Amino acid sequence: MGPGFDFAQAIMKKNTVIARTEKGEFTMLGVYDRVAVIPTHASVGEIIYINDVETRVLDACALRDLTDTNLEITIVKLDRNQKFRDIRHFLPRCEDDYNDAVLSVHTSKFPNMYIPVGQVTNYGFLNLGGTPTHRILMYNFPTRAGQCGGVVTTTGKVIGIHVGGNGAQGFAAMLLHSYFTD
Ligand SMILES: O=C(c1cn[nH]c1)N1CCCC1
Repeated sequence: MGPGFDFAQAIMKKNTVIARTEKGEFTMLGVYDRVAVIPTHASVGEIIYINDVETRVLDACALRDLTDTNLEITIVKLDRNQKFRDIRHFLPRCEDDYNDAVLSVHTSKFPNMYIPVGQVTNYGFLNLGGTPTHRILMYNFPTRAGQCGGVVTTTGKVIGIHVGGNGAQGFAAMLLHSYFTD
């Protein structure tokens, strides 16, 4: 509808796949080469389905901060025959608050879904499903089951992936440039 949705659409059309684990179907953001991200609660194993194709997980990693606190981001390297467009230059370098964000989802259940969630707070600490979690972004939209892994963007920035909600608010794990240095 506007330049927010334009940038979100550009990310969804080239940098997302549908990831299936034993814990369900997730939006999965591809970042560069064969490297993607997913919520740690997806419980990635040795094998994952990518757009309904059986794919070996060459490597995977559940990120924690230097206080050894959950970040709820898993970085996955896929045994896939094709690279993602490199979008690392759209990742923020520091923790921040944002205005006018869009949460975008693409699954079997929720194809081509875009939600204007408005103002994003650097919330910090959240007890997420009973797990102490750091670097949480908060937005005042009543998000629901099926949106986890959803991509949170502003015009020109990919800032996080959706990892939970409480019925009134939605929560995203930050994406930082420093997670994907090579
Ligand atoms: O930490 C990383 C990573 C992030 N950006 N590049 C590589 N990985 C661990 C699982 C496979 C990739």
